[PDB]
Amino acid sequence: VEVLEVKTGVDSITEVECFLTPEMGDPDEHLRGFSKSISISDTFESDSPNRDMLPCYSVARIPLPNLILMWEAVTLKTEVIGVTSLMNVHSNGQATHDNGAGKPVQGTSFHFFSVGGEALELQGVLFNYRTKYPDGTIFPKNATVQSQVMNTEHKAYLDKNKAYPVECWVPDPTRNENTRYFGTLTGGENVPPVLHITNTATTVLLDEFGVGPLCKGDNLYLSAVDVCGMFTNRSGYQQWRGLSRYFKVQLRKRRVK
Amino acid sequence: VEVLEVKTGVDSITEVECFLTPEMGDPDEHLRGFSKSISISDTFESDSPNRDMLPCYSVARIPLPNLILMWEAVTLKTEVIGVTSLMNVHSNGQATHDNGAGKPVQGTSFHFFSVGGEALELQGVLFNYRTKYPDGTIFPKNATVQSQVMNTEHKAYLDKNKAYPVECWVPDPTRNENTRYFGTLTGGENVPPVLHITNTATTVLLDEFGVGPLCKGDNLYLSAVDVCGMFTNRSGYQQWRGLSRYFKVQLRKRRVK
Amino acid sequence: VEVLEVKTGVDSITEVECFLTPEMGDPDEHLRGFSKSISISDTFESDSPNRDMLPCYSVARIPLPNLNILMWEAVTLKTEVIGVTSLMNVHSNGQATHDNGAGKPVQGTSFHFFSVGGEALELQGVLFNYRTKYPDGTIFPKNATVQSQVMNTEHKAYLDKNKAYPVECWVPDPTRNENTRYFGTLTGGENVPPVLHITNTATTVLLDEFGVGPLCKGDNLYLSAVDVCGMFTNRSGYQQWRGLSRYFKVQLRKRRVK
Amino acid sequence: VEVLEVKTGVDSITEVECFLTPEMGDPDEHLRGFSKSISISDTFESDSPNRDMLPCYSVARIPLPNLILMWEAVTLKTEVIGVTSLMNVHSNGQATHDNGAGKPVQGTSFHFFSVGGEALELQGVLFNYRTKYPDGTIFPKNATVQSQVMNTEHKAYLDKNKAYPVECWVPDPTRNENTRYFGTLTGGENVPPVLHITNTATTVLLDEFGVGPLCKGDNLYLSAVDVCGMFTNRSGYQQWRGLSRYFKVQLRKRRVK
Amino acid sequence: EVLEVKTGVDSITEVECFLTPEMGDPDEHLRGFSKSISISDTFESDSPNRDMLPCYSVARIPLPNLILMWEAVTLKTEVIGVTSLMNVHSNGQATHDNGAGKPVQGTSFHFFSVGGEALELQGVLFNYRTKYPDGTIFPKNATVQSQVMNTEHKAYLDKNKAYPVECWVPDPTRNENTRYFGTLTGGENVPPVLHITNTATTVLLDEFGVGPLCKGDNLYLSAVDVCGMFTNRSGYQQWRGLSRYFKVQLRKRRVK
Repeated sequence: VEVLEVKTGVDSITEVECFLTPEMGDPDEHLRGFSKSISISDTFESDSPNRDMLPCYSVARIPLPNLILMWEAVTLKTEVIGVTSLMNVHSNGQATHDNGAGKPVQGTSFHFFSVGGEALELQGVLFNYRTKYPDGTIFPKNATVQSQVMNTEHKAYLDKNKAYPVECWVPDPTRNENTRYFGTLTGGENVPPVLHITNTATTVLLDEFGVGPLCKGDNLYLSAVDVCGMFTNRSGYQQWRGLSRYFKVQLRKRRVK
Repeated sequence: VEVLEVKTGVDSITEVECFLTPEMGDPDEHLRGFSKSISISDTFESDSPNRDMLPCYSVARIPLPNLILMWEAVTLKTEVIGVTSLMNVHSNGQATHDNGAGKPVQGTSFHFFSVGGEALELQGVLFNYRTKYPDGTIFPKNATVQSQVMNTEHKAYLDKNKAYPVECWVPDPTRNENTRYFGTLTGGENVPPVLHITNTATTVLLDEFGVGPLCKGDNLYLSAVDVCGMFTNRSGYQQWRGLSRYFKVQLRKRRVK
Repeated sequence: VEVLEVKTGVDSITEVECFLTPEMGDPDEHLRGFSKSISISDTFESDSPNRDMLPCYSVARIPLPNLNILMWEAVTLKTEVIGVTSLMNVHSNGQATHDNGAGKPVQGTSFHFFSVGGEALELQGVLFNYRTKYPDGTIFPKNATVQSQVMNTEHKAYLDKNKAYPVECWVPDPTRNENTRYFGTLTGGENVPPVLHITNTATTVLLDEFGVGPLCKGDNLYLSAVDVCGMFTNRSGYQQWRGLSRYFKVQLRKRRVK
Repeated sequence: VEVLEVKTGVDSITEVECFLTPEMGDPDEHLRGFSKSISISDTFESDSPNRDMLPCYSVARIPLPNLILMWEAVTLKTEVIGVTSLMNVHSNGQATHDNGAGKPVQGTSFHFFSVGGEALELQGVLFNYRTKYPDGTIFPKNATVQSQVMNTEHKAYLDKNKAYPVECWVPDPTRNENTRYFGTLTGGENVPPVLHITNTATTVLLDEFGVGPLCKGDNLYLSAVDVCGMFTNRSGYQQWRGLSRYFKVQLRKRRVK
Repeated sequence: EVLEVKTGVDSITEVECFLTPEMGDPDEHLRGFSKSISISDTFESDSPNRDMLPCYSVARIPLPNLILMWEAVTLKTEVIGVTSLMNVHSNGQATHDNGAGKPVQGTSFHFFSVGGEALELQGVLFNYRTKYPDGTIFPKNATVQSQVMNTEHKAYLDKNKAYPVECWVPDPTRNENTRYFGTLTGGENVPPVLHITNTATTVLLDEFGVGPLCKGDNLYLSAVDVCGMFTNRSGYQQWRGLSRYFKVQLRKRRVK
């Protein structure tokens, strides 16, 4: 694909605005946004996580106005929605000490977002290659011990919700030329969430050539993970807690040959 | 609104200077700036926080000189007032160890401020959709399990003091075009307050087009939350502690069509 | 004050260099730089801290060469905390971190603050607990009410005396201080580690958005500081604030005003 | 060699893309990416770590198109592969409290990468000069007590994979004129991993004279260490855990005398 | 008076070297470590042994014989041997049952200076009644005012293994001809955070474009790199230090 000039005129720009809800596992009708309580297998060999215990990547395919011209994604505004909810330290929590408030959501977090002109490309990496992934999830197949470091057989597209567990897939750095992705994993059982909100921050999506993601077949792909940490119940059982992510993307028409 | 030229001359500028007091709950006549001690529900179903246990958003609607021209907010200086009061570790606190000083205010904090030409627009997000919020508060209504992640029915305006609880409302990123907002949630029961003060820092409120918040009906809206963390008393009970926030806003007259 | 041109020539510039010592309470003849051990009241209403237990703001009023009305304008500042390495003494009546271990170093809540102005720093009182009874010899918010816990505009003062204004009840008043530049950081928490940077290569410019620095009324420069580094914990677990001196070097130039 | 002009035009640029797998010790057929559990010696004199307990530097030598012209390395994109695998807190782990999730990978980390026109040059520094290093590793020889601080006899080239223990060797700052290297050691038993991923960040490899690494013999040398921390099993045994590193390097032909 | 920079081939030189740490070296096997730290019963009985006190390191480097003076312009510097702190298998105290050894952690001081003369020091004491040992150079005639500021305590960093870190800091009222940088990170659980790269340069020129000017053709390099404490199996703790690399570029400058 050869990239030519940007179109101008009022008609030449468009915006997409939406939110992606988290997919933390939702273990019952009351627990949307939470995983099932986390349990620990006795050995690597016996690791067989329940589906509702595994957070998944979120994805949305957004149809754009029908258009050779392509929509080019230029800027992104994004934020995590509902950061203050984590101030509820009075709901079935475990007191930090005698008479204390509830232990807040804390521990390992993964905050990730991407904007692309096609589905996010994934590479599988397993903590433990013998983990048995549950029916209903899409996971690295034919895993070997090399899957614990790098097995190039594990290639996928983020093309379905509630399907791709966070713990076994990452953005494939060898691909994704037509996507911009950003993530941070903060590990450790006591790490505190640090969540910033503002409507004043824009990320520019253009590459070093001044070209943003180009939307193949007039579709924009948005992906997210916002595992904020773990909620600890009074019993001490812990569940992942996630929040939704807002996206606002500006796009312009670009001619290509 | 189509935006035209800025008015110049001596008459063309004005200043708003004020402070917003925190609304932490004020459980008795000696505890302005604190919440009621936090207690924890037995279950998710039975979460029923009392009003004096819930910090709320602060808001001031400031009338501007009567003026088609509109006042445009251009710059902000802001500061948390009384940061050193958190050095009082000698006042019914809980000794950190035998013979030690009192445990200082620490734990989950939310520091938030916004400047707008109209009320801050809020989206509701609930940690637990089954929480019964108390009489005298304004809270997400007709909550469903989906309210734990994103229920678009929960839209409100920050239009009343000591009413909108921090934990169930955030700025609505889908709206707020005429407001600039900034916030940080730092979670974890042991996080240290880190509070900077200076009279040398200015925030510019202009958007990417060089336009600040435009004050409809000649009112400026200022909003804040400064939950600094929790105070732990001698018996281990914990209360939110908040502080006031200073605002100084420079405004100029702007013609609109 | 209408601010006119800057004077030039050899005679037109001057320097102020000094250190301000901390005022932590100094409970005896051997404990300069420390507070008395901290004790805790059993109720808010019985919080009666002793004077030697309360860190205070430090202030220095520095006479400048005597001076159409010309005023000395403060333009740049170099500053740093003096004696940072002293906190490496972990062998001196400290509480061992664990069996056979070294002494716990100074740590916990810090307040690091400095200001340069052409008049006394202006203060606003805010109280953690309005019923705290501050001791004789300190200058404290008077006629305190429960509103003093968040904002009571009656509590206005000038930082105009050393060893007198307790840190915990006063802050720079953001509604005033047009003729001062101030900078402070509170880091709270009992386990917080001191992070103290030193260098002779860092300068802070004191000019405001209009290119004007503090103008020294009556040819006096006002320097203020607090450097509570944390608490020292002794063998028995008693804790005392520990403070350090602060170095100031300020460059000034002559400025005509109308 | 005098460095002359860059060649421009059709085949004057080339690109190298690969991943380096971690060499953490791999104590059995199921544990690629992990070390053997760490044992502690009784005294300094008796320190004798087994080969499979010692992470090693990784290196790859990449042949470039055959070319006086030399390939010049100009830019690097790099990232750690499989960051999300650290969210597996459900297998063979040690609960962080009664009924809690498993303790995530945490503690001492070393993240390091280099790009050069020849092998990374190493200087040996030993924590304990009396450590008996195992057969099959390449370590500072003829160690003396000075080796604990600086013994200039300890020079090596990172010229073999799975051979040079991380704890024995650092990049030699007195050499490496023709390499760019970057590393961070984060110590402490409880430090949280903080791992950022993005395809939008580039490192420029040019020195202050605008010259990048020049590839002798048309070979590019890539080196890495990514010890992310330690995994703790149910019984408290701890093992280093490493992850692969992606490299994409852009190169240009440079004329030299 | 500082005049113009000399140019041409012969007008630049570079200095490269390492400074070894001076942590106390309590025996023939423990270079880079202090003696185990012990704690006095009271302030008035504080009497640290020599081998328990880390000291400032200093090197005076002779430059090519040259009024011209060598001017130090840039610096590249890093801590050498950062990865050695990954030895958690050597007589350490297990973090928990069956765990690895606790790594080096706790209070650190990382400091370096480049000057055209000895670094000037000001003394400040944690406890003025500390009895400092024979073989160290320490603030003399100490009073309670030495705990905050006693201008009597002035010295030059003119000897290795002599000036204890805890007694002395760079004197900010002097050092016109030196550039110095240091960070104290306190607290007993503080994790070392150590960066290495050959791509970072510090410019030594002041606001007037003038770097340290080397009196008598000597360059002065000083360092402290106390990385933290190593805890042994029995809980005893010792300071651990590491060497520091310096690369300095100098140019000939005419002075009056």
